[PDB]
Amino acid sequence: PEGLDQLQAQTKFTKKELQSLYRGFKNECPTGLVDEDTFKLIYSQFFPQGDATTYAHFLFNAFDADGNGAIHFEDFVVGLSILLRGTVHEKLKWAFNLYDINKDGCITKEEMLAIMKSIYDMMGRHTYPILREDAPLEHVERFFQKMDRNQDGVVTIDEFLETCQKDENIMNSMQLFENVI
Ligand SMILES: [Ca+2]
Ligand SMILES: [Ca+2]
Repeated sequence: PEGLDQLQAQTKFTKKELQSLYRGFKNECPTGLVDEDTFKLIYSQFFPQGDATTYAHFLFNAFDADGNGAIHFEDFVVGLSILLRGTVHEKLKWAFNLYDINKDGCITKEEMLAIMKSIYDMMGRHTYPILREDAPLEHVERFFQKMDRNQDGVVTIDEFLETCQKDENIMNSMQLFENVI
């Protein structure tokens, strides 16, 4: 059908790259539509060992567009644009949205604690001797003390930006750590 050329018109890509991203979605999910459950199967294939189950759910929230639980290849191609054609700013927004799934739109050292636990349970790598054992607290503590501050108590995209912007190497490290995920 003309569902192809049409999608291309919306997205900002060439009929070539468009037909490419489409095939990938058809090769990784020759079913038609995608669902939360599937999203898990995807991250599972690229990361079988470990958990990734909790973080997988959070990932879904990142995608989608004010819709229900059923997604498609479109919203997926668009995201690709955010990652492909997107500077650190757009990324900061995408990463910030991930660190949040509950109501409201603010962050807190609490929600951050649960996030660290998820990544901690996912860390299935630990070969070779290692001294440091575990301490997901000191980290979330320095991050909140460095960013969180205003009376609002909770960190918002603003407070977040104010930090990641006037940052020196803090949020920069976060990106390096997120690069793996
Ligand atoms: Ca929140
Ligand atoms: Ca705050």
